[PDB]
Amino acid sequence: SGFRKMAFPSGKVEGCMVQVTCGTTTLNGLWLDDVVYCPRHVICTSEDMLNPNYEDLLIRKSNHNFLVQAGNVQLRVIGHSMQNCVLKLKVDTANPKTPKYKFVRIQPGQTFSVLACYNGSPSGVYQCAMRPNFTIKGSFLNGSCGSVGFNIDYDCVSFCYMHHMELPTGVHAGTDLEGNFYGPFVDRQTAQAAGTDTTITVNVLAWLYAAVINGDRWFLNRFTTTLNDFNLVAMKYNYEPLTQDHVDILGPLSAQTGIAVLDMCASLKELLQNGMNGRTILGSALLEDEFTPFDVVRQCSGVT
Amino acid sequence: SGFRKMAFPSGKVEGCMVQVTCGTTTLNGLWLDDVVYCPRHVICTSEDMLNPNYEDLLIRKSNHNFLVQAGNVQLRVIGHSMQNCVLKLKVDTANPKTPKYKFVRIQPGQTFSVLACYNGSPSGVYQCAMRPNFTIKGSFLNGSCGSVGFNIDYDCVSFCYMHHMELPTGVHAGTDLEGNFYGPFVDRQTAQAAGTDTTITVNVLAWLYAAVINGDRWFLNRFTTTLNDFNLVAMKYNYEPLTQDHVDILGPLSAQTGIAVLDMCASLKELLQNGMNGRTILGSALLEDEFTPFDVVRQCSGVT
Ligand SMILES: CC(=O)Nc1cnccc1C
Ligand SMILES: CC(=O)Nc1cnccc1C
Repeated sequence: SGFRKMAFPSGKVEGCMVQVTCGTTTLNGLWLDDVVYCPRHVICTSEDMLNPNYEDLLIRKSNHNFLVQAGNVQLRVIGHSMQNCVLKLKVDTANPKTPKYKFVRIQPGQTFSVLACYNGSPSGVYQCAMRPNFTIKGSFLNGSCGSVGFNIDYDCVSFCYMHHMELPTGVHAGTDLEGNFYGPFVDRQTAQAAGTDTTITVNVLAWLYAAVINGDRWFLNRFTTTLNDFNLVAMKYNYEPLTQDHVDILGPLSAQTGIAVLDMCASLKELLQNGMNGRTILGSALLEDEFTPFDVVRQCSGVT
Repeated sequence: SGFRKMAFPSGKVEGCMVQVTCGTTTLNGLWLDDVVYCPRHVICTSEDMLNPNYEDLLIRKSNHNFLVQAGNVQLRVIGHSMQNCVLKLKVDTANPKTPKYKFVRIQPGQTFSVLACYNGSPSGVYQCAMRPNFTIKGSFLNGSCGSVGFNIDYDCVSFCYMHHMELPTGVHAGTDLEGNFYGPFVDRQTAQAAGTDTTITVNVLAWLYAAVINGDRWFLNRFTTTLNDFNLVAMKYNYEPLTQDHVDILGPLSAQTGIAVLDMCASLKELLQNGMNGRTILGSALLEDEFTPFDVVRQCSGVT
């Protein structure tokens, strides 16, 4: 019992983290096989970042201008290409610690572990979600770019995020490992305002199921609702619409707890309309939306 | 920018996790050099746990009754002793992945990363604190016992916690790596009620400093207070007393932000008396007390 914001174990990903230096810019790279992945803005001065032409900036760079370091050993760079907003540096040595991995582009509402790195050295690991506005609310200083977001399925690391940008609002934008930004964000020091950070309704429900499973039941009410009726209230509260798909996804938690998804929705409805009145749920004063249904099942069942 | 509940990278500790089986009981062990540490209740049936005599239970156990597995390779057990509430199984092979490590007994209010394991396999990593009632609010199922709590100082893992007990209230008790329980808890399925879970006042202040540093300033007020005056209010709100030591510990955050500790206290005072009024601080509706001043400095500065 007890329910905690839980990152995947970082070990497998620690073994992939290198330091990438181009001129005076140092950030983090992901070393998988004989490729090192890093943000392409490693080639930018902070001045460049105002209006960078990455193809043009790149012409002035050779393999030997990319200094790649794993621990205190330098990797030889034998090739470089730009894929979207990432650089792929071909090194002459396949990472001996390469885990089984995939590159996956996650949907808004999907959670993942971030291994925050500085100079290719891990500082910590936290759990995030891809927000519906395709931002993430990370913890990232200067030098944290190239820090990656991942899921582990038993022994296979699915890389879903590379850290690129702080927005003027101190939220975060980055890419999948093909270099494509989540959302409409760009690797440029320009006006970039996030849209509405809506609450991930299915995640809140998953977490209400987690709460019931761990003995926090005070918010279970006598009401049910409909998808359409619940959704009117969701809209009003900047909650994502709930789909039949979300309901199906919650089925196993519905099954285990014997609370119909729509009854739980009616509980969530009342929590929205009526607030917490100073009570907590799993030690939170707000409705947590950074546990997926899969996160809840995993943590409630003890998958490894 | 952005501030996140951040565990240390788990890699170094993943490399230490083994499966300990005694008869029908399987839980987690910590393999450091040629010793495997696990809770002594590995030798108990759930029936034993009602009133176990561990010395007597132990007499009926030999080295070969302790089945230790690292990945899918069995370790040969060549000795066993009981130290307080842990077993130390001497194995014939020193863990090749033994990191630099210490055993440290932490104080209430100290935070640490937990690597939750099942059958010696890591499932996740979260950040906890030793509560003032010497419980922790973990996430632990059956088979999670022997999961450890740690800090990393650069490359040296300080092991501070081994998981032992769920209390009937679904909070957690365990030992340091010398087998001594935090608090008055015992490895017995008996009535064990925790005392007052008071808020770690210095940790809340550290986190209010973190918030100011990350642009959440709305709660900064025009008031100051005294230790004695603040403490009257702390008492009333089940907050730990604030000591001059706590003030000194917060000095560097005081320095960096230019907010005197006592002014921040006067801010905290008002937050207690007046609540959040539906506002959040670093995306929390309650005052977070599981970041230490050292946690805040680390995460705000980017130590690795
Ligand atoms: C270009 C950029 O945004 N770099 C960055 C990323 N994350 C956190 C802080 C910073 C300065
Ligand atoms: C003896 C004991 O308390 N075992 C345990 C520990 N942590 C979580 C769940 C359980 C059943």
